[PDB]
Amino acid sequence: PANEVTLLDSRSVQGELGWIASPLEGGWEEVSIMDEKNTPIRTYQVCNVMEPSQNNWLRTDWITREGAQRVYIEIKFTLRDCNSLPGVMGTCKETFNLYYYESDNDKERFIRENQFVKIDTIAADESFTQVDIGDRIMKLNTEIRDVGPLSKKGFYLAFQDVGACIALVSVRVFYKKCPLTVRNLAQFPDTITGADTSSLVEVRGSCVNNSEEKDVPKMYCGADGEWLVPIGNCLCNAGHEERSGECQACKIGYYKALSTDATCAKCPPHSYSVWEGATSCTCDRGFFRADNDAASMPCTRPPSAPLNLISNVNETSVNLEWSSPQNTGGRQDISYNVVCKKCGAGDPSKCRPCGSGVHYTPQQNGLKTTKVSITDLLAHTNYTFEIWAVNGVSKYNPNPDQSVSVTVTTNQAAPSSIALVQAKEVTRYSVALAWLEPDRPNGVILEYEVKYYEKDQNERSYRIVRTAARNTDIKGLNPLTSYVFHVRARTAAGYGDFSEPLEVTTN
Amino acid sequence: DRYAVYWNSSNPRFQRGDYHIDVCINDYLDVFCPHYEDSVPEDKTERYVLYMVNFDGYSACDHTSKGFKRWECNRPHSPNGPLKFSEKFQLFTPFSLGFEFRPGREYFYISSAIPDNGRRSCLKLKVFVRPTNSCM
Repeated sequence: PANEVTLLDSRSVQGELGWIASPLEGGWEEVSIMDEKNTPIRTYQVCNVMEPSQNNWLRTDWITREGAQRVYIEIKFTLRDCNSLPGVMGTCKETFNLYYYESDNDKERFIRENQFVKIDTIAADESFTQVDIGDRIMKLNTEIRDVGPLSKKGFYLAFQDVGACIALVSVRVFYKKCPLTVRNLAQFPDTITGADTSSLVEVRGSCVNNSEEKDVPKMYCGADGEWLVPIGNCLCNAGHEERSGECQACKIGYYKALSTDATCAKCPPHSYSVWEGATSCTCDRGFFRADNDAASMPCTRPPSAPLNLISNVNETSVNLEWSSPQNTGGRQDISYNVVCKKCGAGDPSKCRPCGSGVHYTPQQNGLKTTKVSITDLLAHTNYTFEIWAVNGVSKYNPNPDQSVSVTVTTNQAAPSSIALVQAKEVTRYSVALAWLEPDRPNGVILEYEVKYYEKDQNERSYRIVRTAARNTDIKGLNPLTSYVFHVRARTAAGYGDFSEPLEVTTN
Repeated sequence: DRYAVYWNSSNPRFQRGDYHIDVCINDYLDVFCPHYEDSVPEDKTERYVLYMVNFDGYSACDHTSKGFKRWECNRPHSPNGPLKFSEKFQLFTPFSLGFEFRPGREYFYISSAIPDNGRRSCLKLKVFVRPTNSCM
C-alpha cells in the first residue's frame, strides 16, 4: 500500500512459499489459515515448548536487491505466555532470533547454519497474546528491523526458535523510495535511499524539453522516502510560459521573445496573431517592423510625403524647404533623401539621371534637417528634385508610393515686383484686396503673400497670408487705424519682391 | 502420519456421505482443490468455500452463525498441480486465530459451491481425534 517497493511478501507468493526448514519434521510447519477478506497466506507455526532443548531454522527463497542499499523487514507474529501454559519455566520462551546471509548464487541448494549473520532477538511489542481462554482476539503486534549496507547480488532470511510458541503471519520485505517529482520547472527521477538512516542522496535532475537550465537543479533523497527543499531554479525557454509546473506554449494571440520570469504577452497593436507557441507576433500586410527594433514595439507604417515645398534659386546654387510629414506611422526616426532626376529639360517623361558630381552642403541622403542646399548646378538647364521621406522601417517596408517633387530652372530669374494694388471693399471690420500679376514672372506663378502691419503706431508683427488667387480679405481688425500692405509673387524660381505700400485706414 | 483428502464430487469416498478419518495428536491433514486442465472451458469446473462447523451444521449443511471460514478453492488452474491446504492436529497453537485440537472429540467440515447446491446436500468430512490411550 505504501510508496516503498516490495521485494518479498507472504500474500504476493504464487501458491506455496516453499521454505527450507531444519529440522523438516518437528520444526517450522506451513499451516495456512485464511485472513479476511479472501486473502490466502502461508503461515509458519512452531510450538515445541515441552521438549527441553530447542533449535529451529526457516530459510526464505532468493531475494534480489534490484539496486537497493538498505532493506527494511516487517514481521507479523503471534506469541503465547509461558506462565499461562502448563510446564517448567525456561523450557518455554517469548523471544526469537532473526538471521540474514548475502549471496550471489541464484538457486543455492544449501546455505550453512553457521554462515548466517544475526540481526536481533525479537519479542512481541507492546502487548502479546497469552492467549485469553474466555474469548479469542487477534494480535496487532508488527515488528520492523533494518539491514544495510549490502554488497552482494542478493540475500536470504532466516528465523530461529529457542523453544517458544510462535506463529509468523506475514513477512514484508521492502526498501525505502524517493518519488518522481517535477519541482522548479525541472524533472527529478525516482531514487534509492542511502546505506544508512542518516545518509542522503544528491539527485541532480534534468530540465523539461521546452526549457533551459539557468541554475543547476538539485535535491536530497531522505532515508524516510521523501524529497528535500530544492536547490537551483530552471526557467522555461523563449516562446514558452512558466505555468502548471511543466513548460506550456503561448496561446493564439500571445508571444514570448526572451527567456524571462514574465508570462506570454499579448500581440502589440496592428500585429497579426500567430500559431500556438510564438516567439514574436508577426506583422500583417501594410505594416512592418525593423530588424534592430525591439519585439515589444508595435507594427509601424511607412511615412507619407511632406505636403508643402518651397524652392529658391541662386546664380549656380538652389535651396529647398519642406515641413514634417502627415502620417509618421509610429517611428520617430525620420530622415530625408534628396534625389536628382534632370527630367525637367524636355517635354517627354523619358530622361537621363544626374550622373555628374552633384555636391550638397548639409547631407547627400538621410538628412535629419528640414532644409537642404545644393552647391553646384549647370546653368541654362532645367532640373527636378524629389524629397524622399525615409523612415527607419521604410527599407523593410515596400518603397513609398509617392514623394513630393518640384521642377525648377537654375538660370531663370526670380519674379519682379507687382505693379499696382487696390482695395475694393473697405469696412470698419474687414478690408478687401485685389492685385495684378508681376510684369516679369520668369516662370508660372504659384503663390501670393500679403503683409499686414500697423501705421502711425508702434512696430507690430507683420502678418503674412498665403493665397493662390489674386483676391483676399481680412477678419478681425480694429476700427480707425492705418494699415500698410505688400503683395509678393512666389514661383518655382524663388523669392519675389514687395509691392506698392498701400496705406488703407479702417472705416 | 499424514492424511491426504481430494475434495471433489468425482471421488468415491465423498459420494457415500459417511466419509470419516481417524487422526492422532500432532498429525497432518492435506486438502486438495479440484484441479482442471487449460482445455476445460471452466463450466464443468468445481469451486468450493470450506467451513469448520459443529454437529448442527454438519447435518443441515449451514455455516451461518454455526461455523467459521477456513479455505477457498478459487483458482483451479494452479501452476504446481492442485491447491494444497495444510492442517496440523496440535493441542496448543502459537498463532492467535489458529485452531486447537482436543483428544477424544469430533470436528466437522463442510463446503459450499460458488456458482449452486441449493441447500439440499453438501460435500462433508468427519474428523475424529483419537485419545492419548489410542495414540501410542
